[PDB]
Amino acid sequence: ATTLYENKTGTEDGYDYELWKDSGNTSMILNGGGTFSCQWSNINNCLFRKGKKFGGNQSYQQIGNISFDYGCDYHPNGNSYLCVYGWTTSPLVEFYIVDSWGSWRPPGGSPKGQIYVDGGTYDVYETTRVNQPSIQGNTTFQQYFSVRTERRTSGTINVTEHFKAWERMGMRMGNIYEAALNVEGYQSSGSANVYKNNMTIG
Repeated sequence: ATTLYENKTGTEDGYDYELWKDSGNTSMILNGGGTFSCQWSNINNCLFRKGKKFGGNQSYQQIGNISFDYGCDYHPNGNSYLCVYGWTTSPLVEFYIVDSWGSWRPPGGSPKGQIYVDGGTYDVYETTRVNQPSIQGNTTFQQYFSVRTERRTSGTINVTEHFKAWERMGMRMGNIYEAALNVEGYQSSGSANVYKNNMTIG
């Protein structure tokens, strides 16, 4: 219904959305609810997402179950990934549950372990980003990744279950800040239609 071509944040039907790129061509069609369609080309970095911020300072147990029931028509022509994306605070962690990717499988390096969630096996990774932009300014924070061992582009992502598995692997879970269904592109072109994105909370 509404198409965005330039960096913007906002809300639609209760969902926080963002289009961002540092340079290049981007189009994000806001299609209601959690749904959005995007196209990129000639970009360095871009992202497209719809999700929800939680507010306050509450743990995943306090919030209740967080899940995404999603479907994406996913056609990256180069580097890209399709994931649930979000942040915790106390401690500050940028987290990723990646179900598909383009030419490169993120994040690199070697996994801490593997977990089994929503019928799929996920490699688990932890990294540190030093003095990088974040939801709390330029600072140092951890990244948590679950990355599916084989690509898929529709199904349920039970975010809470990844949180619990990460905890069991020793990765500390603080208060949940936001979670969103997210398409990233890097030095590439592509399209991705998130035609279904039902976020459920509790």
